[PDB]
Amino acid sequence: PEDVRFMVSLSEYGAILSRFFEKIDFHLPKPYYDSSIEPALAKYIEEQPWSEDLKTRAAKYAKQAVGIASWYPRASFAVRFNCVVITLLVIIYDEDYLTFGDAGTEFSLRLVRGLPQKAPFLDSLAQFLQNTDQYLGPYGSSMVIKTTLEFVEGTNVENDFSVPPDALRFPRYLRVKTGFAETYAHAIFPNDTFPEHKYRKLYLPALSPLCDIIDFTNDILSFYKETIRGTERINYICNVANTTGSSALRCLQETVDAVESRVLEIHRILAPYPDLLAHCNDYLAAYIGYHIRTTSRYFLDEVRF
Amino acid sequence: DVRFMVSLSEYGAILSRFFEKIDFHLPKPYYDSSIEPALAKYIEEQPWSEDLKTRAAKYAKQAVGIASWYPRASFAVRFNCVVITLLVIIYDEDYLTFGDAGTEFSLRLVRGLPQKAPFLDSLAQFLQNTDQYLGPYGSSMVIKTTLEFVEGTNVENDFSEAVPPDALRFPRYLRVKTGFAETYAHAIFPNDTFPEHKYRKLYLPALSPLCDIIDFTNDILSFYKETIRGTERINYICNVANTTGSSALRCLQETVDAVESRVLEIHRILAPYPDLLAHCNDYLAAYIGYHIRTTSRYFLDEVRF
Amino acid sequence: VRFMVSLSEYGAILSRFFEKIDFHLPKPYYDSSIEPALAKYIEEQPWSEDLKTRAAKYAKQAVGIASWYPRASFAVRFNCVVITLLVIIYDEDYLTFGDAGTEFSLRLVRGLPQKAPFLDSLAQFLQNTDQYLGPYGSSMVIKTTLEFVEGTNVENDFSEAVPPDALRFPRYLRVKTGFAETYAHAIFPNDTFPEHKYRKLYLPALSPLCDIIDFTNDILSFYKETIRGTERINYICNVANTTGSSALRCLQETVDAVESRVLEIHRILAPYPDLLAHCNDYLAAYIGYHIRTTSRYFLDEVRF
Amino acid sequence: DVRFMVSLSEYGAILSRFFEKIDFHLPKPYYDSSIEPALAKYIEEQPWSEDLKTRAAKYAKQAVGIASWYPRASFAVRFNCVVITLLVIIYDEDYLTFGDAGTEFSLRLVRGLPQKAPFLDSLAQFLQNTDQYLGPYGSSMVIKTTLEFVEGTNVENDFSEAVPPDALRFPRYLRVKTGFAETYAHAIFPNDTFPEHKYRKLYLPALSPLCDIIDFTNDILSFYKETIRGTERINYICNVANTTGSSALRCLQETVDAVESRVLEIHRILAPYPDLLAHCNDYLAAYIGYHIRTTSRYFLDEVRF
Ligand SMILES: [Mg+2]
Ligand SMILES: [Mg+2]
Ligand SMILES: [Mg+2]
Ligand SMILES: [Mg+2]
Ligand SMILES: [Mg+2]
Ligand SMILES: [Mg+2]
Ligand SMILES: [Mg+2]
Ligand SMILES: [Mg+2]
Repeated sequence: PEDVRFMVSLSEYGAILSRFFEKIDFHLPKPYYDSSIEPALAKYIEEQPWSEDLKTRAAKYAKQAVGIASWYPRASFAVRFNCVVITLLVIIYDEDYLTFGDAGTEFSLRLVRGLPQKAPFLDSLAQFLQNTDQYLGPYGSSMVIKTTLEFVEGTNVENDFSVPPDALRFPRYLRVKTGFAETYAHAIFPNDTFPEHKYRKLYLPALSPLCDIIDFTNDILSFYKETIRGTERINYICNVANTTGSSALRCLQETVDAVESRVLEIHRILAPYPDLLAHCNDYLAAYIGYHIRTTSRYFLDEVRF
Repeated sequence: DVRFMVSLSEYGAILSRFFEKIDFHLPKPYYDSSIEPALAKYIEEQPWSEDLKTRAAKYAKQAVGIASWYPRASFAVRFNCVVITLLVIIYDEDYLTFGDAGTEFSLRLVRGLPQKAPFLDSLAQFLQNTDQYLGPYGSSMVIKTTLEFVEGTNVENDFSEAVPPDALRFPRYLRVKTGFAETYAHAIFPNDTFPEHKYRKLYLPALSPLCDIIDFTNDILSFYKETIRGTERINYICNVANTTGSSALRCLQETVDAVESRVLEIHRILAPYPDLLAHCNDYLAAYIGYHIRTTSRYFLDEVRF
Repeated sequence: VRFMVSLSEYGAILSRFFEKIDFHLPKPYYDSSIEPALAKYIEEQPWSEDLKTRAAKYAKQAVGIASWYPRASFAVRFNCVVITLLVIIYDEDYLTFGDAGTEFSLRLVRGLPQKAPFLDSLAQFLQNTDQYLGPYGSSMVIKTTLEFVEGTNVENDFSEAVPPDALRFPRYLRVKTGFAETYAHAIFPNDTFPEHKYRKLYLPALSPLCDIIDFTNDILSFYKETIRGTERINYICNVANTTGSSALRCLQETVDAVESRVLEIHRILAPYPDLLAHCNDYLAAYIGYHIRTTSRYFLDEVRF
Repeated sequence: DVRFMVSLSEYGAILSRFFEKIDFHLPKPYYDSSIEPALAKYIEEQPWSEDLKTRAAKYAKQAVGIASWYPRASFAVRFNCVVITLLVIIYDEDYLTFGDAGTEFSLRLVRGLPQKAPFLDSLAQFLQNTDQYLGPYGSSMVIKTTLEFVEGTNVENDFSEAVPPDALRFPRYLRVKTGFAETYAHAIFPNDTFPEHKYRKLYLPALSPLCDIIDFTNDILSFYKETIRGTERINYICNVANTTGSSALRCLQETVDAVESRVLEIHRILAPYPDLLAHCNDYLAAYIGYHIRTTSRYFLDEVRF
C-alpha cells in the first residue's frame, strides 16, 4: 500500500519507453564489437600494484566496464580505453567504499596533497586523473577531475538518505553528484578531433544538456532494474516523486519530456557544426542501445517496448 | 541594442520590490578586530611579488567583509572564508597577468606539482588545508568548486558575442562554473558546530537552493555595476536574454522571482532545525548587506531603492 | 449485580458497535522480522532469567501491535512492539517490583539506576524515541509513560472507594492508565509526516483519537475484565459507581461515545488523505487485535 | 471581526457577576518576608547571564505572588511554587531568546544531558527536586506537566492565525497542554500535610475539576489583557468561539458558568474532608486575587467590577 506511489505497471513502463524512443527517433545501432578493449583492460588490471583478490574481482567489474567503449564508436582507442578504465575504477569504488572504511573519505585531500592513497585502487584512480591530458584538453581534464571528486564524496553521502518533502531541488543535486555524467560528456568531444582552443567555444553550450541527457536517460531506462524489479527507493525518480508527492509514472514522463527538450536544444545549438552534432547523435544512440542490449544490468528484455 | 538598457529608475524599483518581498533588513555593522591584522599577516607571508602584495592590500578591503556572512562561526571559519575570497578576487582581477598558469592549475594540482605562479601555489595550499575548517564532503566540494572557478574564469570571455540563440541551459551552466557558490554555502554550516556525520543529512537538501541564492542574488545586485554602469554582456542575466531572445529587464525580474522562491524553499527545509536556519538567515542578511555596503565594487549608493 | 452483564447482552452490544462504525476485520498482518527482533531484544536485556522466561508469553501479545501501523517503517512498528511488551509486563506484574514504580519518574530525571532492571529498560526506551518520532511525539511518549506508571500504581486504591459525586474522575483516571498518546503519535510517524509540516494538521485529531483508543479497549476488554474476570476499578465500573447506573448502561454510553469520536476524526482528517489512511488502518487493526488476541481478551467466547 | 469583540463595560459586568456567583472576597493581603529574599538568592545562585538575571528581576515580581495561593502550606511548598513560576514565565515571555533549546528539553532531561541553555538546566534541576514538597504521584505529575508545557509552548505558533473550526475538542487540548494547571493543583495538597499514602485516594477525584478551574479562571481573568486590551485571537475563549460558531462574549460567559459548576463539584467531592477543602478554598480566593492585584500582567485595575 505504501509502495504504490513508486510502482509502475510493466505494460505502462514499456509504453513510457516506446513513447520515449519515438519522441527522440531512437533507432537501435547494430551490435558493437571491439575485440581490442577487453585484452587491453585485462593488461591494465594485470599491471596495477593490486592484490590478487582485487585483480580477481576486477575481472567481473571489467566485463561491465567494457561496454562503455560502445558509447564512442568512432573515437580513437585512447578515448574509448580511458573511458573504460575510469568506468572500471568507479565501479570498484561503488563496490568497496564502505569496505575501505574511510579510504575514499580522504581521496580528494590526499590527491591534492600528492600523498599515497589508503588503497591501491585509489592510487590507480589518482594516476588516471593525473593523465587525462592523454585524451582531453585542459578544460575537459579539469572537469573529469572535479566530477570524480563529486562522485567519490556523493557516493559516500548517498548512504544517508535511505528525503525531505519540501526539498524540490535536492533530487537533481544528488543525481548530478553521483551520476558521473560530465566525465562521459567530455569524451563526446575528444581533444584530438576537436582541439579545445578552436572547438570549446562551439561545443561548451551543449555540455549541460548532454549531462542531463546522460543522467536522465539512465534514470528512465534503469528504473525497471532499480525500482520496479529492485528495492531501490532513493534514486532520482523516487526522490522526485517523494518531494513532489507525485507518482513515479508522472515523474518518469516529466523526465522523458526533459530529455526530448535537451535533445532538441542540442540539435539547434550544434546545427552549424555537423561533426560536433554527429558525435552527439552517435553517443545517444549507442548509449540507449547499450541499456537495451545489456540485460544482465537492466533486464529490458523483460519489458515490451 | 534595446535588449539591454535597463534604466536606473527601473532597476532601483525592481530592487525595492525584491527587498520588500523577501523582508530584507540591513544587519547592524559587523566588526571583528582580528580579521584585518590576520589577513595582513597572511599576505606578508606569501612569496608574492611586491606589486601583487600592494594590490592585494587593495582587494583585502573588499575581502574582509566576508567575515560578516558567518557571524556565529569560529574565527577559523571566518578567516579562511576571507582568505579564499582574497585569492579568487586576485585570480579574477589579474588572470591576464598570470598568462597560461591558470590553464595548468588542475593537472599540476592533482600531480602534486608546484604551480607555474606562486599565487597559484597559495591557492593550492589553501585547497590542501580545507579540512582545517570543513568536513570531508565540504572540503571536497571547495576543491572541486575551485577547479571549476579557475577554468570558468579562463573560458568566460570566449563567449563575448558567441552565445547561441537557443542555448537555454548554457547560462546557468556557465554561472555554476564562475559563481564559486558551493565554497560559501558549505561554510554556512561549519564542521565544528554542525559535524558532518550528524548534520550533513539535515542541511544537504538545502545546499542547492542556497547555491542558487548565492549566484542569483549577486546577479541581481551586481547587474548595475556589470551591465548598466559597466560593459559586461556575458553575465548570467545577459546570457539568458540572448539565449531566450528576451529583454534584460524581463530576465532580471525572472531572476528576482527565482531567488524569492528559493528563499521560501530554504525556510521550509530548515524549519525543523533552528540553528541551521539561523546560520542561513544570518548569511542571507549579511550577503545582501555586503552588496549594498561595498560601494567600491557594486556602486549601489548610486541607485534608489 | 448492577455490574452483571450476560454473554448475550454483551455480544449484542459488540455486534451493533461494529455495524455502526462499519468495522471490517483486516486481512491478517505478518512481518517475519518482528518476532525474532523482539526475541533478540529480550535476550539482550539484563533481566533475571525468570523475567525473560515469563516475557516470552507477553511477547506473543506484543507482536500484534505491528499490525496497527502497516504502512509505517520497521523502526515505528518494532519500537511500538517493544514499548507494548514493557507496559504489558508492568500492567500484569507491577506488584512484583515492589515500590520500584513509585520512584521511576524521579530516578529517570535524576539519571539514577532504577530499582528493577525492567524499569531500566523502560528508561532506555524513552531515551531513544527519536529513532522514530519527532520532538513533540518523543515528549508525549515520556509524559504518557510517567502517567501510566503512576496510574497503574494507584488504580486499585479506588476499589470500593470511588466517590459518588466525582463525575469527571473516571475519565481522569482512564487518561492516566490508558497509555493512549504513545500509540496515537505513532499513527503519524515522523519520517512520513515530518512534525514541523504535519503536526498542525494532525494534532487537532489527537484528543478524539486518544478517546477512541482508551474507550475502545474499555468496550472490548470489558468481557475479560469484568464478566469473565474480577476487575471492578476499570473505567466502565468507575462510571457506573459515580453515576449509580448499571454496567450495561455505561457500556452502551461508552460505545455511543466512541461512535461519535469516529465521526469526529473522519471530519478532522478528511482534507489530509494520507493522515486519514494511517488513522483508518490503525483503528481497523486496533479492533481486530482485540478480537484475535484471544489469550488476552477471550472474545472467541462471545457471539457477535 | 465583531465575533471577538467584548466591550469594557460588558467584561467588567461579566467579572462582577462571576465574583458574586462564587462568593469571592479579595483575601486580606498575603505577605511572607522570606519569599522575595529567597528568590533573589536563587536568581543570584544560577549560572545565568547578567542579562537574564536582570530580566528575571522583572519576572520575579510576578512570580512571588504565587506564595499567597498556598497560605497554610510550608515554606518549601510556597517557595518551590514561586521558583517554578519564575522559570515558566522566563520560558514563555522569552522563548524567542532561547531558539531550539526547548525543542530538545525532554530528551536531554531523560538522557541526563546538559541542556542547551543554563535556564533550562535550572528547570531540569527543579524537576529533579520536587520531592522536597510533593509525594511520588505529585512529582511525576509536575514532570509530565512541564514536558507538556514546554512542547505546547514550542508549537503554539503553529496556529497563530486561527485553529481549525472543525476540531471541536482541540481548544481544550491546547489549553491543557499549555496551562500548566496540574503543577499548581498538586501543591494544593502538599505531601508534608497530606501524605499521599493516606490522602491521595481522597483528593485525586478532585484534581480534574481543579485543573479546569485553574485553566478557565485564568482564561476569564486574562481575557482583558489578551484579547480586549491586546490582540490575541488564539487563546481558549477565542478558539472555542471559532470552533462553535459563537461569539467571544457568549464563550466567556459559558466559561464562567463552567467554573461555577466545577466549584460546586469540588465542594461536593471534598465535603467529607474539611482540611482538603480548606486548602482548595484558600487557593481559589488567592488565585483570583492574584489576577486582580498583579496589575502589571492583567491590568484589571482598568476594568470596573
Ligand atoms: Mg540508474
Ligand atoms: Mg547504480
Ligand atoms: Mg565579476
Ligand atoms: Mg556579479
Ligand atoms: Mg489491564
Ligand atoms: Mg482494558
Ligand atoms: Mg500567556
Ligand atoms: Mg491567560
